[PDB]
Amino acid sequence: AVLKLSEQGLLDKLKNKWWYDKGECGAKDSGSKEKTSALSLSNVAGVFY
Amino acid sequence: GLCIAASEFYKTRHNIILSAGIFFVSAGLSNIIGIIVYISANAGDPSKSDSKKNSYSYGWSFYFGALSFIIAEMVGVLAVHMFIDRHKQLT
Amino acid sequence: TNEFGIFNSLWFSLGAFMQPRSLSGRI
Amino acid sequence: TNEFGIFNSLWFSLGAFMQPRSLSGRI
Repeated sequence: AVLKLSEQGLLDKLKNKWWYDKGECGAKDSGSKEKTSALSLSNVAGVFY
Repeated sequence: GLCIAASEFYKTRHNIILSAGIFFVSAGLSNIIGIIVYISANAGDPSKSDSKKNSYSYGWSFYFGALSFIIAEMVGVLAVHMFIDRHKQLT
Repeated sequence: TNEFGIFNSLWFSLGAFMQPRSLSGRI
Repeated sequence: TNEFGIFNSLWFSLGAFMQPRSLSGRI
């Protein structure tokens, strides 16, 4: 039964269901949705000293 | 600077005013750095995307230090000019 | 002497408003 | 006097075409 499930890709499917699908963090989606800008006096400060 | 504005002093003619002037400037410079250094540090504090308005209030004292330091610097500058004029008169 | 410092402070402010070989102020 | 204003207007136009301490025009 285990061998049958794996060959039918049912095992891989189940893992994807509970690991990635049932996820709150789309990795390639969290990097595609991380917009912003702003500045940083930090770098400019080094030139002041 | 007080001794250099005529007296009763100094007895360090001018020279003193130049020294006093630099000290005020340095004092102001130190103040500007301390305020800025302290200031730079708080702003960075990433926390972390929907703050800074928002987030905290900041200075505050900074403002005063931002103004006081500036004032000090101005005073120093004035002192320096005075000494320069004194020097000119002597020459 | 006081005005001589004002005319100069306005000249250095013009050298400030951005654009001989006195090494000191040169660097 | 009219031409003196033309030569100057051409000089200020050269000071315009981009690149002493008269504080006024200095700033």
